[PDB]
Amino acid sequence: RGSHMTPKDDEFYQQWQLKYPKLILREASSVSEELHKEVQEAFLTLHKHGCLFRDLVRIQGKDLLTPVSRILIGNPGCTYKYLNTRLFTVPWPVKGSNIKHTEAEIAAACETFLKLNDYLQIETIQALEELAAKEKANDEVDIKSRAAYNVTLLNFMDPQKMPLKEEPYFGMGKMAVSWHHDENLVDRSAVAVYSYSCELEGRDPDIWHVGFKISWDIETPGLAIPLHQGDCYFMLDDLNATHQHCVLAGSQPRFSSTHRVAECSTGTLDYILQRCQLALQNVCDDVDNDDVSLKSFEPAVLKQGEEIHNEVEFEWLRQFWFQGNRYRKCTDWWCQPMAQLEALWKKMEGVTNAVLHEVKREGLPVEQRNEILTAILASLTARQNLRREWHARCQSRIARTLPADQKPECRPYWEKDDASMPLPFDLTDIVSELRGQLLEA
Ligand SMILES: O=C(O)CNC(=O)c1nc(Nc2ccc([N+](=O)[O-])cc2)ccc1O
Ligand SMILES: [Zn+2]
Repeated sequence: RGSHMTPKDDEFYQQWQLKYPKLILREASSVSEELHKEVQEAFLTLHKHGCLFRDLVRIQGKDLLTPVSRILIGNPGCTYKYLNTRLFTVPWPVKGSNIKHTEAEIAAACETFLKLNDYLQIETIQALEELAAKEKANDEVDIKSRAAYNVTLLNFMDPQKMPLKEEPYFGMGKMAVSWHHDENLVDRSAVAVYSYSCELEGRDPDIWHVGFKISWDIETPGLAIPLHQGDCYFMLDDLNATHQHCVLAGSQPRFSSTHRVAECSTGTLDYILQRCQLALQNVCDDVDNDDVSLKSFEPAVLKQGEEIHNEVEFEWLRQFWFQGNRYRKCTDWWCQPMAQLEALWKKMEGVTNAVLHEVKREGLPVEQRNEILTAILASLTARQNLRREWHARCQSRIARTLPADQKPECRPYWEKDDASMPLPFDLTDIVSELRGQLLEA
């Protein structure tokens, strides 16, 4: 059968060198006590203020509430999509980007994890330099970029509060997180983790461990790495892609800060605002009224506009409001941006209404009319399916049982009897009519 290796095994060390060499462990001895206290106190400060939340993710089309409470901290305006859920950063005091902040204690913790982020980056760079030197024996711009952590994901779980899955392949026992890869990260980027634990043939069940295995491979024995207070481990160059990792629950609670280079080419506030302004170039912008007039009705421009319409609504507005008043407990940073994004979105609703108005114009030849329909039919259809999915998710039995502050909100939403909106929430009657437009031709 399957098996795993711990420092109690003679083969454990040689197995580490020959099969998991890009995995680096740094014990609490290598971390200053002054930094140790600051980070651990920051963990409990965020826990005391209730800044850690369990997420209502969707996996394989099934609504699941994660056993691990978590929070995202990182650069202002940055996001990390994980398990189809876009987490928004609680900002930390990056250089020349001073924040109005959150509550005073919460701001200290974010600065603290920024300080921890700086230290882990330095260790990662040295580790990557040593890794490259060893390979050379047997560019430097890449090493800095692959260690340039932009966000950290904090997690907390109390095993005593959760009724746990057994590890299925190597008998590693109870799991807090199943085998997986850390996704949505820059290619070959390193991951640094700070483990904060609290207080026989096989691994110790009471001690927290991180598991490791090769992808597609349960014949190679896995590694169970015990984690104590202040232990740090690093997933170097391509370990995260070639190997899977899991978390093995101990007996006591445990915090962890996992620092990542999030891939955010389409996941920043600056990126999405620029996308919104690209869509609104097709609108006469003298005044912000309800008489939306479009500069061009070219199918290519219309298709790009309605795609951006979906991106801001579903990847940003509905993602943000599905988590409810979660960040308001932590920071007010995203309040104005989400108001601005919602304002930009409402104008695009007028654009769509303008596009539908032009389609039904009397002096528009069927040649040009069908062209517009072919350009926007896919975009409007997805907007219909996704609105149904998000509306259903906000009313699922699991969702209705959440705490009031974390209750999902299907925002934006408006009843059919609402005249403040140019278009209704349900588009099926429009979609069916538009589909029949191409059928009659
Ligand atoms: O706590 C520790 O010691 C180690 N932390 C982890 O293992 C850990 N990784 C995660 N990564 C991840 C998973 C799925 C996806 N996705 O897009 O699907 C993206 C990223 C998520 C939660 C986690 O607890
Ligand atoms: Zn992970």
